[PDB]
Amino acid sequence: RECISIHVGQAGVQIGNACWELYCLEHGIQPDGQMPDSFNTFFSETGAGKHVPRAVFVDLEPTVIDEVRTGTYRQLFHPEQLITGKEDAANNYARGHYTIGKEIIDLVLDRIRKLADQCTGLQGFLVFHSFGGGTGSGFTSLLMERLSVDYGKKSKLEFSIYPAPQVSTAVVEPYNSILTTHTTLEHSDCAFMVDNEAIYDICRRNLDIERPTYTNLNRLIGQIVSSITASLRFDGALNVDLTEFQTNLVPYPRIHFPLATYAPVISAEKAYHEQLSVAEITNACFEPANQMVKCDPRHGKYMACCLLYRGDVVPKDVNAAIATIKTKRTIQFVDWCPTGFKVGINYQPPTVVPGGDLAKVQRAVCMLSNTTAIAEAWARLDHKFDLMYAKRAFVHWYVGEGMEEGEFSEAREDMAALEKDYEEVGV
Amino acid sequence: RECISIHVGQAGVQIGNACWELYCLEHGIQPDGQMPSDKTIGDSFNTFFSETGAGKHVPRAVFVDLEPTVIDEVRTGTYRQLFHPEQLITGKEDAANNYARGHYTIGKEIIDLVLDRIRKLADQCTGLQGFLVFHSFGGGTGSGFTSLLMERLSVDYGKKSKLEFSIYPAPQVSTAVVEPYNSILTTHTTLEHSDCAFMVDNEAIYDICRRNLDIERPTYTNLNRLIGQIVSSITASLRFDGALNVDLTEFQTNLVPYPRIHFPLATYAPVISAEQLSVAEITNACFEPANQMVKCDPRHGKYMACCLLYRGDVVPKDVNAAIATIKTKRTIQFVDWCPTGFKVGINYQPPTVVPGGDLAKVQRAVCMLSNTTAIAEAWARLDHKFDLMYAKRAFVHWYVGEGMEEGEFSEAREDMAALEKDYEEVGV
Amino acid sequence: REIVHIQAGQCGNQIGAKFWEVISDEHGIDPTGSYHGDSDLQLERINVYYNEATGNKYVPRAILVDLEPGTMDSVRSGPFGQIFRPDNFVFGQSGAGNNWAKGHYTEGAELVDSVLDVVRKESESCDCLQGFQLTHSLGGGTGSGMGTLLISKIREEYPDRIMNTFSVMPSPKVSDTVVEPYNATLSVHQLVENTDETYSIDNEALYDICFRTLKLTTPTYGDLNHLVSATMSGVTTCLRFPGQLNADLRKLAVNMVPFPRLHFFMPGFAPLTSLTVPELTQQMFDSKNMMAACDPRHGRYLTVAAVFRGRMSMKEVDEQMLNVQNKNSSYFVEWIPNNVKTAVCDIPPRGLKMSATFIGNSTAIQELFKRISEQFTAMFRRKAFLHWYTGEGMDEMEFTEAESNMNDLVSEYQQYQDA
Amino acid sequence: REIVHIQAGQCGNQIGAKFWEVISDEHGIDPTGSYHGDSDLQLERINVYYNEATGNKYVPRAILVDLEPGTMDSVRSGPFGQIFRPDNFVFGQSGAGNNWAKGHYTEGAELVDSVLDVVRKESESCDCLQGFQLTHSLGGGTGSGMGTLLISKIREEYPDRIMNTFSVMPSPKVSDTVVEPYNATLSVHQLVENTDETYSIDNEALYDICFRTLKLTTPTYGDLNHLVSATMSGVTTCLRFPGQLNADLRKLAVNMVPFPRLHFFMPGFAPLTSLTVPELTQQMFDSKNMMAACDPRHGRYLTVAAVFRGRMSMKEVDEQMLNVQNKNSSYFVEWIPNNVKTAVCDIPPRGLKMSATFIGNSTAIQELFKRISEQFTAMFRRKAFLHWYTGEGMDEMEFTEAESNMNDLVSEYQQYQDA
Amino acid sequence: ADMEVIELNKCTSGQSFEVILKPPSFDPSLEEIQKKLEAAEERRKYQEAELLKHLAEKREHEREVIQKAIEENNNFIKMAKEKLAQKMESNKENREAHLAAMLERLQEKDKHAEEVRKNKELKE
Ligand SMILES: Nc1nc2c(ncn2[C@@H]2O[C@H](COP(=O)(O)OP(=O)(O)OP(=O)(O)O)[C@@H](O)[C@H]2O)c(=O)[nH]1
Ligand SMILES: Nc1nc2c(ncn2[C@@H]2O[C@H](COP(=O)(O)OP(=O)(O)OP(=O)(O)O)[C@@H](O)[C@H]2O)c(=O)[nH]1
Ligand SMILES: Nc1nc2c(ncn2[C@@H]2O[C@H](COP(=O)(O)OP(=O)(O)O)[C@@H](O)[C@H]2O)c(=O)[nH]1
Ligand SMILES: Nc1nc2c(ncn2[C@@H]2O[C@H](COP(=O)(O)OP(=O)(O)O)[C@@H](O)[C@H]2O)c(=O)[nH]1
Ligand SMILES: COc1ccc(S(=O)(=O)Nc2cccnc2Nc2ccc(O)cc2)cc1
Ligand SMILES: COc1ccc(S(=O)(=O)Nc2cccnc2Nc2ccc(O)cc2)cc1
Ligand SMILES: [Mg+2]
Repeated sequence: RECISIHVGQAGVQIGNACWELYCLEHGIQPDGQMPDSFNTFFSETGAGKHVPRAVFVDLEPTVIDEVRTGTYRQLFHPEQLITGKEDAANNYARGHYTIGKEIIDLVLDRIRKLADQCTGLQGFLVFHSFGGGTGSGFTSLLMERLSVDYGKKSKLEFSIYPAPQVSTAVVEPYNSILTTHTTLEHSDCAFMVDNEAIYDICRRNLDIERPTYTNLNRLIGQIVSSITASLRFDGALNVDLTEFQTNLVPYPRIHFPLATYAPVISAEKAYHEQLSVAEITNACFEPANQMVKCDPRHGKYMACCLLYRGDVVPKDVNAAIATIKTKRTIQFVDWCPTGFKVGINYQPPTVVPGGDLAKVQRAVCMLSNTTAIAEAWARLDHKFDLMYAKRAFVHWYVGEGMEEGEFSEAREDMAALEKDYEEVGV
Repeated sequence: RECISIHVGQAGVQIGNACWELYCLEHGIQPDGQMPSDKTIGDSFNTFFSETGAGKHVPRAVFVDLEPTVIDEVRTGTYRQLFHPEQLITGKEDAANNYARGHYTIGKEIIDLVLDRIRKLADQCTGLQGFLVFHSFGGGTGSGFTSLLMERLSVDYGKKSKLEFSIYPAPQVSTAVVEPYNSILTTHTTLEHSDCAFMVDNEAIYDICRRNLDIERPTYTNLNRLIGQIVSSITASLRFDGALNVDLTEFQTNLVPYPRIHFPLATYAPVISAEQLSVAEITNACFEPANQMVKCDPRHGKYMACCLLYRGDVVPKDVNAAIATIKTKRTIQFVDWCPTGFKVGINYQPPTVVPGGDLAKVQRAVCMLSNTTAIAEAWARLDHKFDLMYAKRAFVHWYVGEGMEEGEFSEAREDMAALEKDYEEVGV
Repeated sequence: REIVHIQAGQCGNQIGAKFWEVISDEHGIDPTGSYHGDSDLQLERINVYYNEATGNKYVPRAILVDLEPGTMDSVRSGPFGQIFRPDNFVFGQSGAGNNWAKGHYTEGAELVDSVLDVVRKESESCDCLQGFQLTHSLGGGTGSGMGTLLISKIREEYPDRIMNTFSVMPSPKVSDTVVEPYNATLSVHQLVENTDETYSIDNEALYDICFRTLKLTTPTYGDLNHLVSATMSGVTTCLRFPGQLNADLRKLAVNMVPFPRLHFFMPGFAPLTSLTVPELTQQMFDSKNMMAACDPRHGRYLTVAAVFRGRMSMKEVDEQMLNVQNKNSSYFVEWIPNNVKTAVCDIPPRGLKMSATFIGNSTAIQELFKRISEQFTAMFRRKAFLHWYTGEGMDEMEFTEAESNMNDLVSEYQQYQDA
Repeated sequence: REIVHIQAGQCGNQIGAKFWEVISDEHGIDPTGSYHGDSDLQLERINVYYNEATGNKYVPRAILVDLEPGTMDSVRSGPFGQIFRPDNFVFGQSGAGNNWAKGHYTEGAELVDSVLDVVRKESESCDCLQGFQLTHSLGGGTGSGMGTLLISKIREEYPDRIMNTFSVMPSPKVSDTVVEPYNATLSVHQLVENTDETYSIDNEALYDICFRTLKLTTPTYGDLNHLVSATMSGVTTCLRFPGQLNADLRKLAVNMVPFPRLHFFMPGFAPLTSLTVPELTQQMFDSKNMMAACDPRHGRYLTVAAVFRGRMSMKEVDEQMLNVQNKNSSYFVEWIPNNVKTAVCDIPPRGLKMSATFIGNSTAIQELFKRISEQFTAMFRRKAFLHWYTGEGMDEMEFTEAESNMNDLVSEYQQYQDA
Repeated sequence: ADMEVIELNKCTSGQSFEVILKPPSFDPSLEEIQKKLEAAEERRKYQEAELLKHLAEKREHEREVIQKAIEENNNFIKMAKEKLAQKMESNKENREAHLAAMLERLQEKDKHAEEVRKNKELKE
C-alpha cells in the first residue's frame, strides 16, 4: 500500500532532495504542492490543495536540511518532516550511533510514526544514506535496529552510497563503512549500492562533465532510483510492492546487494540524434562502463536478473533482444536457478530534469542483477580497512566516544564471513 | 619597573658621583635638575630618576659614608642641586680601614637610618625592581657596612635582586695594608645576599688609563670616569628600553648559571683620548686581556655565558659577520654544556662622554660581559695575600678588638677555598 | 560552528595582531566599522571569528594576555589597534621573566583567572562554541608558561571542545635567553597532553626562508612575522569562508591524527615576501618551503591536508595533487589509505592572484623535537641555569620528567616508519 | 677628626714650644692673632690642632704640665709665648726630682687631677675627639713619671680614643742623672701597655746627627731640639693639611702595627740644620739619618709610612719608592704584603723647597731597648741608686717586674725575623 | 537463444513476464539492548570523569609549588634575620667585656698606687 522515505546524512539528504524533485516532475506536481490511489503510493493528499511527500529528512548539522527549507520545494514538505541536530556527527560511526545519536533518535522515530499513522496499510521504508561518513553510517545503523523493532515484518530497502577515493570527505571512511554495514545488514531486506566512483565515471564518459559536482552525480542517482521506485509509484507488473523486491533479487537473506545499470545516458546537445533501439539499450545493460558499482560480472556469476524497462516498448522486441544478448555475449548463470529475466515494462516515458544534463528519452531500461561479483566492492573496502586497523590507525577516536576495540574486530569478522558467503555461491 | 642606587664608601661614592654625572649628560639633564629634553609627568629614563615637584629630576639614589669629607663634596660642587639633602647620609666618625668596625661597631648605629631613607625612595615606586650597590672591596665601610646592608636589604626586600659593583683593590692605588682581610671578609657574608656582581679591578683600569689614555700617573677621578662609562653601558639596557637585556632578572637570567658564580668579566670597547673604528675591530677588541676589566686571562680558563652589549650606530648585519670571524681566527673556549652564547644587545643611543673629559666622542662602542672561569685568578691573587698575613695573625687583633671572632676569619677564607674549588670545578 | 581566540605573550600577541589584520582585510573590516568591499561571500563565515556588537561594527572574538603592559599598547597604538573590545585585554603588571615557571606557577597563576573570566564570557556567549585557538612563544615564559597553563585550565572547563594552537618552537639564532630549551621542553610536554592540534612554526625555518631564499638581510621580528600571519590565513580559510566541506576543526583533528599523542603539524606556504598550479604544488611540498625546520624527506607523511586559493580550474589541481603522490609515492605511509585530501577556495589573499597552503602530519617533525631535546639534555647536564626554576618552587625531577616524556614522543614518530 | 695635646715635663715642654711655633708658622698664626699668609689650604685642617675662641684668634689645643714654675715662664717669656690659653697651664710648685717615682706616685699624682681637669674640658669641647698626643722625656721624672701616669689616667677616662706620644729615650752622653735608665725602663713598661703608637726619638741619635754630620760642635739642648720639632712637623702633616688620604691617626695605628705590643716607630728626616727626590729618598732611608739610635740594617722593617713635601711630580716619587723596595728588597718582611705606603703634600716646611719624612716600625728598634736594659741590669745589679725609689714607697720587685716586661719586648722583635 | 516465456501481470499502464531461457539444472532481531548504548555512555563518562579528576591532580600541584616557594622563602628571611642579631648580640657582648677586662686590668694598677702612696705614710 503506502511507502515512507527516510534520508539520513548530508549525502542521504541531497540524493533525496534531488530524487524527490524528480518524482515531482514525473508526477506533474508544482513545487507549491498542488497538481492540476496510483501515485498515492509515495505522497499523502494533505489539506485541500497540497501533495506532501511521505518523507523524513535527518541530519546532525543544520546546513543541508536548511538548504531544503530555503529554495523552492521549501513549500513541498512539511516543516516537521525535516529533522536537524545542531552538532555534527564528525565523520565517525561511534559518534553518530552512540554519542550524538542517542539524543535525536527518539524524536526522529516519533515523527516517522506520525507519517505511519495516516497510512491504511503502510508497506516499508526506503532508507537513503552515505556508506562512509559520520551520521550516514552511525545514525542510520541505530535507526534500522529500532525500526526493526517498532515495525515487525515491514521491509526495509536501503540505497547506500559506497565511498570513492576521488569524491570523498574522510580518511576514516572505510572504518565507518565496514562498521555500519555490519550492524546494518541483518535489519535490512534488499540493499542498492551506489558506487560514487562509478557515477562519477558515467558523468565523465557519457555526460562530458569535466569535473562533476555532487549535484551533478545526484541527478543521475535520481534517475536510477526513480527507475527502481517506478514500479510502485505508477503501478504496473513486477516489483508492484516492496516484498516482490526481495522475491526477485535476494535468494539468500544475506546476499542483499544487487547491481544496477541505467540504460541510455546521453547529454542534451545530443538531445536530437536518432533515438536508441530497444535492442541496443538492452545490450547496454551488459557493460561494466554503464554499471553502477565499479566491478565486472563477466568473471563472477549471476543468481537472479531483472530487466526493468520504462517507456514506449512492446515486448515482442524485448524478447528478440534478450534472445541475441545470449547468443553473442556472456551468459554466466549459477548452477541452481532458471536463467532469470523477469521483465517489467512501464509505459510511462522517462522525463528528466529540465535544465539538467541529460536529454529526454523514448525508451530506457534498468537491469537489476544479483551477481556474485558485486563482492569486488566488498573487499576493495576491506583492504583499506584491514590495512589501517592493522596499526589501530584511527581506532582511538572511536574508543574515544565510547566504543569497543572488539567491535571493530567482530564487524570485520562479518565481512570476512560475507566475502566467503558470496564467493561460496560459485557454480 | 624602577631602580634604586646605593653608594657606600669613599670609593663607592665617588664612582657614583661620576657616573650619575654621566647619566645626566646622557639624558640631557642640567645639573639644576630640570630637562627641557622631552620633559616628564608625575616613562623611559624614569627607570633611574623620580620626577620630583614641577621642574626637577632627582636620582633614585642614596649615598652613605661614615666620614663626611666625601659626601660633603657632593653637596659642595654643582649637582649640589641635583640630589635631595636627605639622600646623602654621613656618619661623623670613620670606619678606619676595617670590616669589623664598619659591620659591628661604628656601623651598628647608622644602619637604621640608611635602611629607612632607602624605603622612603622605594615608597614612591609602583613596582621597584632592585638595588645597585656600589662599594669598595677592601677598605673600611665599603667592606663592613656594605655587608651589613645587604644582609638587611635581603630581609626587608624578599625577591628584589641586588647587583653589586665591587672595586677589587690594587697594590699601586690603595689605602690600606689590611685590605685583603676586608675583601675576603665581606665577599663571604656578602656573596649569598647578592644576585650578580660586577668586579672592577682598580689595577686593570689604571692600566687602561696608561696604555690607552696616555695619563702618566692617573687620578682617582681619572679612573672613576672610566668606570662611569662601563657601568653606564651596563645600566644602559634599562634606561631607554633597548632591543635586548630589558629587565633585571632577564638581564642576568642570562649571566649567572649557578647560585654562587656571580662574577662576570667586563671589557669596554673603544677607549681613545681626545687630542672611526669598525664594528668588526671593536668586537675583536673585547677579546684582549689588555682591554679587560679584571686583570686576568680567559684564553686559559673556559667560558660559560657571553654577552655582546653594543652601543651606537650599528646594524646587526655586521655584528653577525663580525662574531663569525672572531670564531675562525681566535680562541673559541666554551664549556661542555652550554650552547655557545652571544646574546646580542644593541642600543641605538650613540655614546656621549664627559665634555672636558679624557676620552673622545665615539660612533660605536661595544661591552662584552662574560662569565669565564678564569675570573677566579682574582679570587686567589687575593687569597694568597690573605693566607700569608693571617698565617701570623698579622693584623687580626684589630678585629677581635672591635669585637669580632678569631673563627670568622677562618670560616670566611674557608668559603673562598670552597668558591675557588667551585669555580675551577666547572672545567670540561 | 564558532571559535574563540586566545593570544597570549609578546611573541604570541605580535603574531595575532598581524593575523587579525590580514584576515580582517579578507573579510573587509575598517579599524572598527563593519563592511567595505565589493565582495559578498566574506560575511557568511565572519560568524566564526567575530562576535558582533550593536550598530554596525564587528569586533573579533579575541583574548589578549600578557604579564606586562608594553606589548599591548603596541597593538592599541598601531595596526588595527582600535578594533579589540576594551576589557578583552588582560594586563600583567608583574614581571614575565622569560622563565616558564614564573608564567606557569607564581607570577602567572596569579592572573589566570581574570583571563579565564573573560574566556568564560566569550565562550558562554558563543551560540555553539567549536573550540579555542591560541598563539604564543614556546621559549620565553609569559606565552609558553601561562599559555600551557591557560589551556590546562581551558580543558577541564571545556573538555568537550577542541584545542588548537600555533606555538612557535624556538632556535639558537634569532633568540636571546640562553634558557629557551628549558622553557620550550616544559611546554612541549604540556602541549602533548592537552592540545588536539598544534601547528609547529619554527623560527629557525622562518628565519631561513628569509635569508636562504628572499634577499632579506637583517630580518626583523617584523618580516618573519609576515610569514606566520600568511600561514595562519591560509591555514584557517576553510573554517572561515566558503561552503566546500565546512571544516569542523574537529573534523580536521579526527581526520588528521591517527594517534592521540602525535598532533603536530608542519605548515608550509605557496608564494612569499613583502605562480601557476604545478609551480605552486611542488613549491608547497618543497622542504626548503615548510614552516617547521625539518626536511619532509627523512620521515614520511602520516596525513596531509592542503588548501588552494584563487579562481582557477581544479580539474588541474586534482591532476597535480595526484601527481606528487607518485613523484613521491614512497613518502606517504601505505597503511592509511587516501591520506591526502585537498580543497579549493576561489578568493585570493591580501595581494596575489594565486596561493596555496600545506598542512602536514609528518614524522619529519621528530627532527625538530630531537634537536631541542639535544641542547636541553646538553644543558640539564651538570644542571645549568636550572636554579632560576628550582628557586621559584619547581621540582628537580619535573625537568627530567618532561625530558623523559618528550624523549618518548621522539621515539614514537620513529616507531611509525613501519610496514 | 680633631686632637688634643699634652706637653708635660721640661724636655717635653721645650719640644712642644718649638713644635707649636713651626706648625704655627705653616698655617700662619701671629703670637695670638689668626691668619696672615697668601696661602689658603692651611685653615682646612687647623681644626685639628687649634680650638678657636671669639673675635679672630686661634689658640692651640694645648695642656702644659710641669712640677716647677721654671720651664713654663720660659715659654711664656720667649717664642710664641703669648699664644697658649692662660689656665691651660698646670703648675707644679713642688719638686720634680728627676725621679720617676715622685712623678708617678707622690709629688706627681699630687697634681694629676688639675691636669685631667683641663684635658677633660678640651676633650669634652672637641666636636669629635680623635685622641691625644703627648711629648716628654723618658729619663727624668716630671715628664716620664707623671706622663706615664697621665696616660694611664687618660686611658680609662678615654679607652675609646687613640694614644700617641713622642717620648725621648735618653743616653749616657748629653744627660745628667746617673739614674735615667731606671726612669726610662719604668716608663718603657708603662708605654708598651697604654699607648697605641710611640715615636722613639733617641737623644743618642739626635746628638749624633749634629756632630757626626753637621759639624755642630757643642750641641745645645737648642740645636738638637731643632730636629725633633722638624721631625714632628713632618710626621704630623697628613693629619693637618691636604685631603690626600685624611689620616685618622687611628687609620695610622691599625695600619702600622701588626702586633699590639710593638707600636714603636723610629722616625727620620730629609734635609737638616739651622734635595732632589732620589737624593731625598735614600737620605730618608739612611741609617745614619734615623731619629732613633739603631741601624735599620740588623732588623727588618715591619711596615713603613713615608711623606714627601713640596710641589714636585710624584710620578717620580713612585718610581723611587718602588726602587728602594728592590735595592733593599731583602729588608721588608715578605709576610705583610704591600707594607710601604707613601703620600705627598705640596706645601713646604719653614724654609726648604723640598722635604721628606720617614715613619718606621722596624725591629731595628730592639737595638735601642736592649741598650738601655743593659745599663739598667748593669745598675739594678748590686741594687744601686734604688734607695731613692725604695724610700718613696715603691717596691723592690717592681723594678725587676719592669725589667722582665721590657726584656720580653726585646725578645718579641727578635721573634719577628721569621719566614 | 530461442525463448518460451511465461507471463505474470498485465496492468493498467504496464506489462510483466519472466523469460526462463535454459532449464535451472541442478539439485530474530528483538530489543532489550539499548542497554548497550548506555553501557557505552558509562565509558564516555569514566574516561572523561577521570581526565577531569586528573586535572584535579595537575592543579593542587600548583597549590604545592606556589606554596613551597613561599614556604622556602620566609625560610630564608626568618633564618637570616637571627643569623644577624644573635651574631651581633654576641658581638656587643664580646667587645664590652673586653673593654671591661681592660678597665679591670687598669683599676688594678690603680688600686696599686693607692697602697704604696699611703705606704709613704710608713718610713722614718
Ligand atoms: N553521491 C553523493 N555522495 C555524497 C554526497 N555528499 C557526501 N557524499 C559522500 O558521502 C560520504 C560522506 O558522507 P556524509 O553524508 O557527508 O557524512 P554525514 O555525517 O552523514 O553528513 P554530515 O552531517 O554533513 O557530516 C563520502 O563518501 C562522500 O563522497 C552527495 O551529495 N552525493
Ligand atoms: N676606583 C676607585 N677606587 C677607590 C677610590 N677611592 C678609594 N678606592 C679604593 O677603595 C679601597 C678603599 O676603600 P674606601 O672607600 O676608601 O674605604 P671606606 O672605609 O669604605 O671609605 P672611608 O670612610 O673613606 O674610609 C682601596 O682599594 C682604594 O684603592 C676611588 O675614587 N675610585
Ligand atoms: N615569529 C615570532 N617569534 C618571536 C617574536 N618575538 C619573540 N619571538 C620568539 O619567541 C621567543 C620569546 O618569546 P617572548 O614573547 O619574548 O616570550 P614572552 O613575552 O615571555 O611570552 C624568542 O625565542 C623568539 O625567537 C615575534 O616577533 N615573532
Ligand atoms: N731633645 C730634648 N731632650 C731633652 C731636653 N732637655 C732634657 N732632655 C732629655 O730628657 C732627659 C731629662 O728630661 P727632664 O725634662 O729634665 O725631665 P723632667 O723635667 O723631670 O720631666 C735628659 O736625660 C735629657 O737627655 C731638651 O731640651 N730637648
Ligand atoms: C587529509 O585528511 C583530511 C580529510 C578531511 C579533512 S576536513 O573535512 O576536516 N577539511 C579539510 C580538508 C582539506 C583541507 N582543509 C580542511 N579543513 C581545514 C579546517 C581548518 C583548518 O585550520 C585547516 C583545514 C581534513 C583532513
Ligand atoms: C704603611 O701602612 C699604612 C697605610 C696607610 C696609612 S694611612 O691611611 O693612615 N695614612 C698615611 C699614609 C702614609 C703616610 N702617612 C699617613 N698618615 C699619617 C697620619 C699621621 C701621622 O702622624 C703620620 C702619618 C698608614 C700606614
Ligand atoms: Mg621578552
